[PDB]
Amino acid sequence: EQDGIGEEVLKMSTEEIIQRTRLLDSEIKIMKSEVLRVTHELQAMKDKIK
Amino acid sequence: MADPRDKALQDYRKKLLEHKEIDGRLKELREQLKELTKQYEKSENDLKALQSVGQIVGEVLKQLTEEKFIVKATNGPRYVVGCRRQL
Repeated sequence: EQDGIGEEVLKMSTEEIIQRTRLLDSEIKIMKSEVLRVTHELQAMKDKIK
Repeated sequence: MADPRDKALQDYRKKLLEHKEIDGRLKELREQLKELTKQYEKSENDLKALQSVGQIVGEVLKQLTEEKFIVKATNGPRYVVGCRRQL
């Protein structure tokens, strides 16, 4: 976490405005899609196992 | 005026907290998948094993021809029976 703190401190504008926000948005979208797919598959497989 | 460094640090902390929460949700889902994969494998194996019939156990008394044997079931009766080809 020291590297992250140093980055967010030294580079307040060159990373937060463009890099951090876009990386976080892409990650959150990818994990949301993954969670939705996993939930659908889990529901179908649970119906099958019932 | 709040410092831009402080604003960036607070935003990073909030984003990290949200990422940790979603990672906890993903870990719960991964544990669910791990358990349910084995549970479904076991259920499928049980369903497959249900549709299997046994086999009478007997003793061979004599071979009459290539495809004809005299077999005595442990029950008592004696039968003339065939033999599976690749045996």
